[PDB]
Amino acid sequence: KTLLHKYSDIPEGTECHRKAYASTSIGGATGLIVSAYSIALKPPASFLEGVARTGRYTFTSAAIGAIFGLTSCISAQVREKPDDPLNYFIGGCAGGLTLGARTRSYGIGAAACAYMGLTAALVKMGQLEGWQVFAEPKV
Amino acid sequence: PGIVELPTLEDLKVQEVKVSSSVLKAAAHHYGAQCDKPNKEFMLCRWEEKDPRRCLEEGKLVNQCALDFFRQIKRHCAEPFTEYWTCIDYSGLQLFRHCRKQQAKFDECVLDKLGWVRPDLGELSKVTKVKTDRPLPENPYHSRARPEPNPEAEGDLKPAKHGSRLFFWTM
Amino acid sequence: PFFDVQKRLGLDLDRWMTIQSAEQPHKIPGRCHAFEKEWIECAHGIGGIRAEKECKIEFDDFVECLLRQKTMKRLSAIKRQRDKLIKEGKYTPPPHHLG
Amino acid sequence: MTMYIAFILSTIFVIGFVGFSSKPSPIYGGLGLIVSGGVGCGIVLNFGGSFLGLMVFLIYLGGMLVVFGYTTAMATEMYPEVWVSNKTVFGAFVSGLMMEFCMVYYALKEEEVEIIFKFNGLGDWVIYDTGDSGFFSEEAMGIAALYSYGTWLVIVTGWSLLIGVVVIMEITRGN
Amino acid sequence: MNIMLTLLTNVTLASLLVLIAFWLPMKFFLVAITFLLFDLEIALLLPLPWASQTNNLKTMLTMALFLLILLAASLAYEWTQKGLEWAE
Amino acid sequence: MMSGRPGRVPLQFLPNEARSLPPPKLTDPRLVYMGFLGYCSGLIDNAIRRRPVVSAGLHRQLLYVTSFVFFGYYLLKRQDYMYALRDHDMFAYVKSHPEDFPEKDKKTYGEILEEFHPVR
Amino acid sequence: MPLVYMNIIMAFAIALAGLLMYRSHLMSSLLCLEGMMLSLFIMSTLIILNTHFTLANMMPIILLVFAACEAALGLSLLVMVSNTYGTDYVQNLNLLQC
Amino acid sequence: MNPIIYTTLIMTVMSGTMLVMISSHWLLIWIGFEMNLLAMIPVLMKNFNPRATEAATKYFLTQATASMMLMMAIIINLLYSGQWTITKMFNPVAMTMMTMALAMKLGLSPFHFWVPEVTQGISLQAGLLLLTWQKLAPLSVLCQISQSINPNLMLTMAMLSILIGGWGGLNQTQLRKIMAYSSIAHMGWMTAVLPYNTTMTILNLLIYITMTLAMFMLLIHSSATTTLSLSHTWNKMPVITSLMMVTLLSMGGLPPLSGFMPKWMIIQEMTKNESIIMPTLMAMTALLNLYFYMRLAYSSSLTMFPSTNNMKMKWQFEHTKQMKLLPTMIVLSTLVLPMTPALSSLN
Amino acid sequence: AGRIASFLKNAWAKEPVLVASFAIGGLAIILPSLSPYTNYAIRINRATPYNYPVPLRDDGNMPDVPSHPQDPQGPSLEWLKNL
Ligand SMILES: CCCCCCCCCCCCCCCCCC(=O)OC[C@H](COP(=O)(O)OCCN)OC(=O)CCCCCCCCCCCCCCCCC
Ligand SMILES: CCCCCCCCCCCCCCCCCC(=O)OC[C@H](COP(=O)(O)OCCN)OC(=O)CCCCCCCCCCCCCCCCC
Repeated sequence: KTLLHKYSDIPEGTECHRKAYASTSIGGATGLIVSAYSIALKPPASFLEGVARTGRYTFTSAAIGAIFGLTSCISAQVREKPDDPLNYFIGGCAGGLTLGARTRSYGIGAAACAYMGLTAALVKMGQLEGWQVFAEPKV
Repeated sequence: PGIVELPTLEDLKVQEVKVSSSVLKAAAHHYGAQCDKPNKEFMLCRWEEKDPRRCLEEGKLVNQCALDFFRQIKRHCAEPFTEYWTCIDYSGLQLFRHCRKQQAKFDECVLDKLGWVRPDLGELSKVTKVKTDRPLPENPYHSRARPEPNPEAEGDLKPAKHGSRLFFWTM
Repeated sequence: PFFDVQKRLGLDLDRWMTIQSAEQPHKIPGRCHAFEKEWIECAHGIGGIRAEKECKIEFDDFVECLLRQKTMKRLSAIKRQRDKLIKEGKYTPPPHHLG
Repeated sequence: MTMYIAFILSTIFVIGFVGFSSKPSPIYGGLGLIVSGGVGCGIVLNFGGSFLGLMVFLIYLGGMLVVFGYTTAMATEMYPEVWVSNKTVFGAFVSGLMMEFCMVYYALKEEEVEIIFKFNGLGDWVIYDTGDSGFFSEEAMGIAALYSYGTWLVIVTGWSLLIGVVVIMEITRGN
Repeated sequence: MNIMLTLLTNVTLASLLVLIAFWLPMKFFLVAITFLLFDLEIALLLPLPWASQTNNLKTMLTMALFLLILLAASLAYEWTQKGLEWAE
Repeated sequence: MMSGRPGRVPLQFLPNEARSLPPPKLTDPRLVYMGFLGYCSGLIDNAIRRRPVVSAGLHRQLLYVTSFVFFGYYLLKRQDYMYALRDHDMFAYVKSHPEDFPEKDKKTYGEILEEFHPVR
Repeated sequence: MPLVYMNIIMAFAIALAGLLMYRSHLMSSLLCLEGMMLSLFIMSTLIILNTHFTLANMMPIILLVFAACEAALGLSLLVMVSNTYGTDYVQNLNLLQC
Repeated sequence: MNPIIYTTLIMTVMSGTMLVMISSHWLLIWIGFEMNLLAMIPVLMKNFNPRATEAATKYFLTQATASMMLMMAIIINLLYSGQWTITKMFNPVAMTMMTMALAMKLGLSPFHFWVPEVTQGISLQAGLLLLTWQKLAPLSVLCQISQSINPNLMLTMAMLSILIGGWGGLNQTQLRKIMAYSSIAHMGWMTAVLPYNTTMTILNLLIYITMTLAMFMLLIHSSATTTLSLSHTWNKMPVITSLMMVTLLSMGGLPPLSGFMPKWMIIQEMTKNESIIMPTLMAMTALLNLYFYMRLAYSSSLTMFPSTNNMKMKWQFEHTKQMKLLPTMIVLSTLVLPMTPALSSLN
Repeated sequence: AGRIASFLKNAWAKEPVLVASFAIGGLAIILPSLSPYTNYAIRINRATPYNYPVPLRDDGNMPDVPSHPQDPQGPSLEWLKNL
């Protein structure tokens, strides 16, 4: 989880350039994973078409992370409140707008803001209270 | 993890036997049946102590006792011994079945000049009650302490209090 | 096993081979029989959780025995330092290293 | 040279694996593994595994792969291929040896290869153990225990191989 | 030392012998699979000569015939149910 | 979990020490439920065979009911046994390590303050 | 972990990659399937022969006797698909689409 | 297949799987897996149709390598530990190799891709053995080595199993394909708690086996393989369709039906281990299973699809198969929920 | 018995091969039990030593083990000599 540590180590509301670049890396990293699978299960055309598919998938995933990290961090600076879960929501769903921008669909962009923002808010709660998704066997 | 202290070079100068394999194996049985006293407790040291370093004192004695046996032949029928061991080497397996006549010549000589009888079949392959002075090691493997086992389960069985106790199920 | 039928029946099916400190053909020892005896005797009736922390010194000594790793790190740096100290011409190897 | 015989055999093992796993024409692919089986014996022999290595020469290397060579005779493509015939197989061959070549370079420099497992690049001879084997030939008496200590392994080997013959002729029965 | 040296010189002479003479001038599959199974079962009883020197040869005795019986049994099935009789 | 407990003989459905517990009462409500389960199987059986569900083959239903009640009974003995076994070593464990279950210092409500929250 | 151990497991790793990189020939994949059990045999033998685990010499042969048994059925499986398709090409091994 | 040979071949699979659960040696665990693999291929090739050969080829190609991958972590664990006893793995990468190797023998993660088609290609009875008896042998190993498996790897693969299994069932027609996707979803359910508690994994196994075996081999009684074909069965045997809906609703897990037995107990254990987001999403995607469960019940008994005139012929005849152990198997797979304390018996 | 003896001779006429091997396997599997020498074979096999007969410390009252390799006490394989 080197990339995950790269993001979470940066304190909220500061070093926005580092937080953005970390956001691009995490968004970029998941771009390769989804594109490599897409090439595998669905065989593309000649290699230039394959990388064209790979480029599109990586571009959106990196773009969703890029803007999300920017706005999630500057919001803490501007609003002077890093702890609020809304600080991730306002940028967490803007990634859905970015997805809609690269897919050219108002409906899918708006719906993605409905969902991604909620999940991005939920991630902030997870770090705050101490939520664990893959909890170790305790009992 | 510590020190690997081992004996110096001082005690590692024994009068090493300068013979070869054929002459070693030509006698063999007679040497085994006449120098068992330093062989048995040294080998017993090798097994009980489980460490070469602690059996250096017995290690030199067996080599030294070999010389007394070996030079005893030189003051005796060593010429038949030379003819024997110079016929064993010629065989690639160093086998006795092709040198029976010299086997007799060595045996008949050693039978009366010294008296070392030929060890009968299976006599050497025998566990022996070798007398020894050293006490047995308290832990040959130098084992450390042992973890205390978990407390033993006991007590007469009692009915599960209030039954299954799983959600609303009773009895 | 899931259904340890060996324990109920009492007949040995594969336990003879499970470790190399059991009986072996004509008493041939394993390369690490001594450490197996120590680790196994250390960890019995202790459970699979307690033994992994308590009987660790025995395991560490044993886990080194099979694939001797730390001691080559000992040997590798011996070779590295010896090579460096002879390449520039300071340490002269003794004749016992040769004929 | 002579001191690196297990190392040199091991790297020929890899290049043989790279060549045949790159999937050339199947009859040529068999050869790529046959030499790998050939140099595989040397590693086993050099470590005292005289019987096990030689055993692999009779079965498998001189055995089952003959059937593989047999199978590629009647059930073959009309145009069997070669590393020149296709470009991807040519690229795979170069990639495998380059990856191997870059790896031994890493092994020879610092001997501190950490990829997946932690390896040491020292000489192959160090792992050997010093001590006489008496007269019993360790390996030879180890697999001779097949009938003294084998027990369960014997019946399951017999049964599965016997079950190996009910399955075969049944599937190639032609309805 | 001597083993691979012997292999090396044998290869060189054989390779030269052609070069000096080159520059200077379902049934078949079915039996093969049965061969593979029998040849593989043969690998089981190969270490028999050393196995005949154990201290419990009784267990060695009965189980050795068990492999040979099963080779006989596997042959028997492949025999009667047409099988080894080649397809037409 | 309690696989690996000291003394658990493998593949023993009912360990001998389980007999120290009170055996299930003859008409156990748990036991008679398996009698209901057996009865339904007989009723369902005739349905697939296209037979009078309530009247066809009283021999078939009798075997169905008897087997379910019987197999339930031993399963019901191991039922309470494991729960008794689970509670047994539990009760002894709290005594062997008193440090982790300390005395809960009982204090009446006259001491503890509960903050009141208006409901308007 | 010496180099001789490394070259074998790495050979297994590249053998594993080629096995699941099916080209247009099932025989080649079956051949690349052939790699690991030999790599497994070699890897097992060095471990067992080195450590003088006398009884464990069982398993190298035990590994080979059954790991070749799939090859017994696999080849007949290959000839079976080549008796209906007339070709070991794997692109036609997709009739189970729906 | 001559019945004597067919009976022996199933016995070998019976023996091969039984060997795994009774073995204490890592080799012997791999030993029976190979025998079990060696014996099923002829069973799958029961009709010798080209589709059956396709299914057998896919199953062999995805299982033989798993046994080969199985052996790989065995020697690596042997290399770093030196013991073949079935215990915790003392080397991390070996068990990382192990969990993937065992799972792809089974198929939960993308490894699962072979399960759908292979079930479809083979016969309905052959599909039963692959889907109700082949899930015990890998689970037997996972139960024994559950002490130290990496929780992150196992739970992720369990998530993907129920998420991919439920999602693919919605867009499936052949009842064999819905069976595979339903099984994939349930396998993640039973293996999700595997790192946490082993008893409720075996609980799910007995519960899942009973309903799956009952409703598979009841579907054999209907002699149907498509939703339309299953739809027609209401006119011939409306009792069969009525029983079909009961197990289908049990299959989803609606109380008080016994199919809610695993889903309830799993959520209880994961909650006990402070893992609470994990069950909720785990429970949520179970609705996907219910949807195509409910869709099949819609076309089976809850409505009446049009029949055919030629089907009046079938009314004059009757089935000949004796539905061995079928009738009792619905009863203990849809009504055994009040017998919930039986969990302790499995311990 | 007449037909069985006829059948065995019936076998030998139309085939001499597998009847001979069936006979060979039949005897080779049954004589092992009916043997006065298989006990000698295991006795001979164990008699041959491959390892050093590790001596035991003499704590007194050892009745049968010898102190000298030529001492009469201990196991003797003279039964092999005349064998
Ligand atoms: C706080 C730390 C993190 C900070 C940064 C924020 C997280 C990283 C950035 C956001 C990641 C999640 C959002 C989705 C990313 C991938 C989007 C993508 O691939 O879009 C392309 C495509 C959508 O279009 P498509 O479905 O292909 O249809 C049109 C085809 N012409 O879709 C595809 O091709 C793929 C299929 C659809 C998407 C499937 C799910 C992908 C995401 C999985 C979860 C990733 C979670 C990452 C964060 C947590 C873990 C680190
Ligand atoms: C938990 C939630 C609910 C779960 C269950 C829900 C079930 C219904 C769900 C909807 C199903 C789909 C829609 C309806 C489908 C109907 C299926 C069918 O086959 O219907 C027609 C069929 C005709 O009847 P037939 O098969 O001839 O049998 C008559 C009785 N011999 O009818 C039948 O085959 C029905 C046969 C019914 C047999 C009833 C037997 C009653 C036995 C009573 C025993 C009383 C004992 C009393 C003891 C007292 C002392 C203790």
